[PDB]
Amino acid sequence: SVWIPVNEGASTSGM
Amino acid sequence: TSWRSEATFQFTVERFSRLSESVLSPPCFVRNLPWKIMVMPRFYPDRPHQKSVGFFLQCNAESDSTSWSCHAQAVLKIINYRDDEKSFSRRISHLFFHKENDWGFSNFMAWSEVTDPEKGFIDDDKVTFEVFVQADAPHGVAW
Repeated sequence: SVWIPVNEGASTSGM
Repeated sequence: TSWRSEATFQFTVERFSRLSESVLSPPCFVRNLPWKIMVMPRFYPDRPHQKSVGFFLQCNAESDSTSWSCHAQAVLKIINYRDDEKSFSRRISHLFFHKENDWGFSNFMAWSEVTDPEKGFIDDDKVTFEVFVQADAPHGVAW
């Protein structure tokens, strides 16, 4: 089941 | 075809336990742009016991062009080899361009968990990643 909202904890890598 | 609006592709990292820096997949074309999976170990000095798998989707990084952009949705998934119903995924949405040409999760999962043979993600020291990318038509590519 897919529940966690889009982008939670998302970012660029910084690379 | 290169211009397709969406695609799913996998990337298997062998000798996963020995990974020290980013490893990149070959490109996969969606919406006439190349996409890659990037995987790396990550940690922060204030949490040296919480090393993570960093898992990113990378768009058109071989280009240094400041003109291109492409908005995409993606599902970033690590495949559970023991039970395909126990795979783990997290969703993203991002405008890709030169300054932000990758997007994903520095702390996707704990390194200790992905590499734990009892958890079902690793086999013969191989871990398989998958991205389902649904991209919009890019701008700043075609004249």
